[PDB]
Amino acid sequence: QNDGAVEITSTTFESNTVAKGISNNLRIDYVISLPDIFKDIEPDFDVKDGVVTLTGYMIIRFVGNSNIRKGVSYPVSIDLNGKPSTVYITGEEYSNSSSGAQYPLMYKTADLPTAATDKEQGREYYGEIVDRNKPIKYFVEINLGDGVNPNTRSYLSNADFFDNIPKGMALDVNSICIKRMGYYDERSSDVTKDFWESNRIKADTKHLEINFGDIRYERYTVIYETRITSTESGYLNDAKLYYDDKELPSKHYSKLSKD
Repeated sequence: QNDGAVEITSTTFESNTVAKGISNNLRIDYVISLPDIFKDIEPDFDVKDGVVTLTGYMIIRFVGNSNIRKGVSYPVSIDLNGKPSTVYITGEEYSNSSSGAQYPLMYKTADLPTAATDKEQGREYYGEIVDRNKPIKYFVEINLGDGVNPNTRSYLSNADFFDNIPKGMALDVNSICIKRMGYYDERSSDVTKDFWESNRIKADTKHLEINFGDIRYERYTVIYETRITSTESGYLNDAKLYYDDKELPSKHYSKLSKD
């Protein structure tokens, strides 16, 4: 396949199988019709109902759809100055819920270095706050799964996050920042303005409450900042996700250094 300037040498997939929620890509070493089993298509550029107009190469990233069938091949055509050239990817299906719910549904971490403190049986880790006047940035990753396969995520009905901020700390309510990643989505997307505007965030200096509703295999991150108001021995931040008649805590202890 050669038009003149451009000689398409090869056309190869990352995996020659494709499945529901799984990252893949076409790679075209030198208009391209993708079928209805390819959601979330993205590398001039174009995406037009699964049709993509444009010694190097070109990677078109896609993700498999709900309507894939195990064993069935599906065409991707590659039309350059007429002369159309078709290759095939075979559908696959994994029983996703048959993987027993092992991945934690919430972590609460911080933008601090770690020190240890030896205890009667174990070391407690903690965030060392070196500078009392600079703020402490907490992150909270709700429904991560493994962090690459979105089928490792859950369905959480009536999800309602709730953090009591530690005594001697004060939440900057303006610092609150909710990122969202849908099942099919590629990157996080700042949905903070959407959540304030739809009456989901109730937050004073001592409290946080986000009402996510039905988390539908959706990874939410929650970044907020805090400031030291009063000296304490430590600062045990207590996050709590309430989902479908359950409660789940995450905890981040942090202490000031010797100064």
